[PDB]
Amino acid sequence: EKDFKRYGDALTKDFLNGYKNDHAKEIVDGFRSDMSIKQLVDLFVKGSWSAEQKGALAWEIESRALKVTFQNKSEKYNRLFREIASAGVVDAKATEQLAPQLMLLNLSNDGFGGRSDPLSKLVLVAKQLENDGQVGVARQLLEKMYSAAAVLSNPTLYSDSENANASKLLSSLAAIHAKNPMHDTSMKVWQEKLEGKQALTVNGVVEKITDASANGKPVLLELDAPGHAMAAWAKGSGDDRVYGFYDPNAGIVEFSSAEKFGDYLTRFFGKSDLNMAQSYKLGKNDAGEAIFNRVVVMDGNTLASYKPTFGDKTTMQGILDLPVFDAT
Repeated sequence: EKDFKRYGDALTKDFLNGYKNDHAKEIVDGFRSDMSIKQLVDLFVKGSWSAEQKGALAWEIESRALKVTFQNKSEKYNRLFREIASAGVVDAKATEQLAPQLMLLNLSNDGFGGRSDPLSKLVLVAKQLENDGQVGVARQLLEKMYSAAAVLSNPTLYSDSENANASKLLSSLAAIHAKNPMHDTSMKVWQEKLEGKQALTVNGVVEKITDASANGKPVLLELDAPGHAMAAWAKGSGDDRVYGFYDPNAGIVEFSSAEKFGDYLTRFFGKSDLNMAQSYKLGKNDAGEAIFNRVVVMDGNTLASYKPTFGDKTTMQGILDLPVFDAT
């Protein structure tokens, strides 16, 4: 552990700024969200970094440790239970169900991060299904993320099958990332790909979504920044027509007012308010306006039927119907 004592030594107003705001993805090339504390310490000393970048790696390390600090408050009961269960006679019904008083749920990591693309695509499938008459399917996906995290964080309170449900959810996301429907070799998931000289800005996206000519028909866009995927959609008819945005790092907004949808996206990406074009590092078209690298117009019925895992019937629609909790 010379790694750790060397981290120690080389350990400021840019630091604080890296720690809080300048997050490591985006500004520390080679940071991956699936990295352990051991691996992030490796990357810290191994490399040469600005005080911002150190700040950001420090947050990635310390945020992870914090989670465990809270988990370890259960450990003295865990340890007692294990000394007793695993000494002397065998008790097939020896069980503990821990009740921690604090739990830190971090959806950026322990296999919850790096999934903006699979989540975007799944939310789009959900919106197609909602367009077709189902209710609350995208919401129920996001809810399932929080529930799965709780389960994996505190497994002893949940059944075996619930622990396996939660894992299966995460491995479903990994599978979608592993075998992207955009780089496929059998079927076509999309209607079109707008990039290069047809690349859309935020305003174009606003228009492709709120266009009067699409009235009564779903519109299902994946929005790709350099390292990050988002979704937008329109669904329903007339008064029930709705326009929506989903950033995996933020949540979902919906409006029936096109103006309101347009102002949200404009102020979300633009420098007037949240400045997300810069912080997701969107490139610029010939006029200097922020564009997405790619906007994919999606065929919702065909994306709903896509199977991301070889030798497994589970479609995207199926992945949306995966439980975390055991059925009632």
